[PDB]
Amino acid sequence: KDPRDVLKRPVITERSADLMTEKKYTFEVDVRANKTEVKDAVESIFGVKVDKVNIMNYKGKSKRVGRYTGMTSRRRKAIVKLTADSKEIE
Amino acid sequence: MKRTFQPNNRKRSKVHGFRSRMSSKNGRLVLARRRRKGRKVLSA
Amino acid sequence: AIKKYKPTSNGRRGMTTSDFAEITTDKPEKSLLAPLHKKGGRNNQGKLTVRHQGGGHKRQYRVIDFKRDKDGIPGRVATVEYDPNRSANIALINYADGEKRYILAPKGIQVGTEIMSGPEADIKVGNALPLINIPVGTVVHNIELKPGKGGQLVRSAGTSAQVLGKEGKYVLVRLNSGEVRMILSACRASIGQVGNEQHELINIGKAGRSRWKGIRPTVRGSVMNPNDHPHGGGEGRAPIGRKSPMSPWGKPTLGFKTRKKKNKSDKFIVRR
RNA sequence: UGAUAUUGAAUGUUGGUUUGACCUUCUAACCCGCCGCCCUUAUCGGGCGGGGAGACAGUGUCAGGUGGGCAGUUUGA
RNA sequence: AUGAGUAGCGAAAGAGGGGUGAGAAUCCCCUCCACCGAAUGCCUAAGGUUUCCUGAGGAAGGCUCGUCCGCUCAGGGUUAGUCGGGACCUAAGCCGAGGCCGAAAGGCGUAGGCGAUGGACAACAGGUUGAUAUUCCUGUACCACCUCCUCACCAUUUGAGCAAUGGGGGGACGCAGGAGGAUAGGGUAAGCGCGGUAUUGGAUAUCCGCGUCCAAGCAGUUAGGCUGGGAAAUAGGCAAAUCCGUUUCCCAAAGGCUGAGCUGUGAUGGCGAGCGCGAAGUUCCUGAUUCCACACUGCCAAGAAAAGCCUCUAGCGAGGUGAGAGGUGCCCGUACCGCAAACCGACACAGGUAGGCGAGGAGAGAAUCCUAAGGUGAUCGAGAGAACUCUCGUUAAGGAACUCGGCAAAAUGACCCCGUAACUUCGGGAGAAGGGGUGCUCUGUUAGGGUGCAAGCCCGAGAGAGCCGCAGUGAAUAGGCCCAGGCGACUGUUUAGCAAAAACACAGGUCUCUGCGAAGCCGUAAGGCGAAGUAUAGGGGCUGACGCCUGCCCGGU
RNA sequence: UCUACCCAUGUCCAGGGUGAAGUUCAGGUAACACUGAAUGGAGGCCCGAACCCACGCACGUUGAAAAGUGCGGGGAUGAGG
Repeated sequence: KDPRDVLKRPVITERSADLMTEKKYTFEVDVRANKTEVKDAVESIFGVKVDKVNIMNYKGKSKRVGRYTGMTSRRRKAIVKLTADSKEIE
Repeated sequence: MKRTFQPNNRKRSKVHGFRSRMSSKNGRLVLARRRRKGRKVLSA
Repeated sequence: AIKKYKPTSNGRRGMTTSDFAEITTDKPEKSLLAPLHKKGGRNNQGKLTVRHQGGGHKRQYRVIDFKRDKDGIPGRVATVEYDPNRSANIALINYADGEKRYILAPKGIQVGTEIMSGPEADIKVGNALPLINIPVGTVVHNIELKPGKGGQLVRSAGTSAQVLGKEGKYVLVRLNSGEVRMILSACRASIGQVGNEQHELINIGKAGRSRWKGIRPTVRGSVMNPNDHPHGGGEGRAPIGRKSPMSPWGKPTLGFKTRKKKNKSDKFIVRR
């Protein structure tokens, strides 16, 4: 297992902008992972400490394309709160 | 008026559900019938 | 003894109860309680097998020493108590070893009275003995058919059984049914008419009270339909309409002796 | 309800040819929703020990009776 | 296609001005008006499953239109050690190793385990965005666990300390009634603060409007509630015992368990009328359906289990105990609707949908009328005001002649006083019937009561005088009554969707069966209900309170 | 998942009235019995909202509705919902 496999990608919204102003970043993650895994993942990757983590998981939006009405994939997004006396990220 | 169908997913899944159908012989036979036809939703 | 309520209302009209004067307390021993759950006449199979049952006040079982296996241990009565599970009352007694038990409640018994259950014991009330050591001309209850099994007999309220004689290994006994029987002699029994003595002398007064006792209504067969009962049917209120009164299951009721003919206890019994 | 197999050991009894039948008795069969111990922290069962009943009962096969409890059917033109 | 541009367009107040836009009764904003207000309001389940928010669009759906949305497109949005649920407990029931039965299939069932609707369990009060929030932010806390560490104490084999999957305690319980205590809440009654003193005649104060708070936790305290204690000995508590239990002695109030709430802190903050800033922020009265609390009393129909917790030893026991500091604390759900246009009813359906909160005046009251907080103006309209239909309101004189029938409608209706029959099971009948009075002002803040230290607030019988009206429970709501009879004693139950009854049931009576492996019943049987009962019980049949009675036939079945 | 019955656990029933048993007091009795007040608080008790049920009518009867609505109605601390 690897942290690189844990994390999936970030979330770029005005919300995420507002939050990275306040030092707490966000991500989206494989659905099975947990809070401690992602915490250590960040610490191991970016070399940065953590104050806390707050985690979520959304369902799959139904959609429509012609007759076809499948469902979007699920998502497990995770907000992490860096400490002060901690680095930022690109 | 009150009507027949008062939904409770628990009751649905505990009567018409997969564990239940697999519990009994006759419930297995359903799944057999309910496959070789080709039903996508073979049970609750 | 009993109370006779005044007729403030047509339901309360005619009602009688017990005074519960013999009672001493209002709370049992947790150590001896045990749970129950009603059954509604249903069985393991879920099917209903007996009618007229279900839906009463809940209860909590009072464990009983119907055996009196303890011997050579003088006990002392402590209390008399109500048991919803039976017509009679019970008596909490305490032995010198610190053990506590419930027993049935004879009449004329009081708190502080002492008890012994072993064969050498005395034949006064409350004590228990084998029929051998018991003499002729005694009033007895919680009689047991087999040693060690406990009483499967006169236990109910106001009841009593008389002793008549012996044949060595067996013993003649009269029973509250009026019936004579041979009983194995080593089998124990307890002395004295059972206490309450007036349970039969009650006007329940209304229907709700029987419902509280857990009795469901009883539908007569002459109003059912013929699919349901033989007596059922008939335009207008009608008589039986056949050779005998009959059960829902097609058997007669009046006089038709139901006991098995090839039964074995016929040897031990005498009359009825 | 009876015959028979499980279902044997005796003491007598009466029959015709030893024999079977009948009454009593016993126990080891069988049975126990009786007790104690172990399996086992178990109200199942199952092994031991006792105890109780006992060649009965129960069960299987056969037979008779009863049997609208139940079923299939008829009840003319 | 016809029917036919016909019926219908699904309860309920809208009007106007502005704006948008190609285009407006129908969309947005404003102002008025109107409806709900024990509900059409706030929370929240089940269920739905993106309907939520924002911005575009108006082909379809919307019973019309549509610039609009619970429609279409894009995007975004749901943050938990403490909430609810799992890593905790068990009921009913279910599964069920082995096992017991059984043509097979399978059924039953022990040990064991699942299983909430219950038990136990650590966090609240303020802000916060367009959408989340006792989850985020700010403050202050708490629970469990861990030691790289600091401190204090104790002890290493009588060796301090730990706590059994065992024992014991406790958890652990009904129904009703009623006093008490406290609190939410309410009143604005004072007092305080802010603002205004107006144009219709009048009013500087004797006036108007608005607001007049703050937890969890920590320390202390308490209304009160329960509970008798201490010392020895032990036929029991499957092995043991300092714990239980039992007995005997010495004391008789103390002790303990609790305890709603209250005081200080928390609070050198927050909130707050009102204008990113910010005043006063107390007292009095009333007062629960809520808490103390099933606490007390009474009653009988006699009122879950288990685990958490405490304790006992057994056992483990060479390092432990306690406090502090530092640190760790997972998974699921969290949007939104939730008497509704998202749920169940095929519909944006006059229906149904568990539970918590639930204001004010009058008021006994959650009734009822009008209003708050707050929410709605309801998915076709305007315009004439006819027959006819429906729902309503009035009616001359008469007054049930209508009629199968006083069906329907009308009438009565609240409170107080007087008075109240035949009959009776002596309880009732009975709110019988029948009569009479209710408004406002002054005596009067009354006689008096509650509170209060008092002042001061609440309640307010009665009479006297007087004033008005057709009319004084002036509106809404809240019995029509009587005489007699049949049937059934009664309260109850029933043909969901034609029939509510004289039918069923009922308590009571009677007959019969059944000696406990009962009997009966289910099942092929095992296994079960009966019953963890035992003839004063259980089953079956008939009859039906109560009172007086229940006659003759046993030939037939 | 409707509905009948049952099991287990929970929960709801505004307000008002009647006034039992018992207890005490007084009269009364040899004692009682009995009588009058106070307390007390029962009841398949009363009136009546929520809630539940459906008798009477009307309307609807190609409905707002595949069993309803409106006006009244019955029960409403017990066989309760």
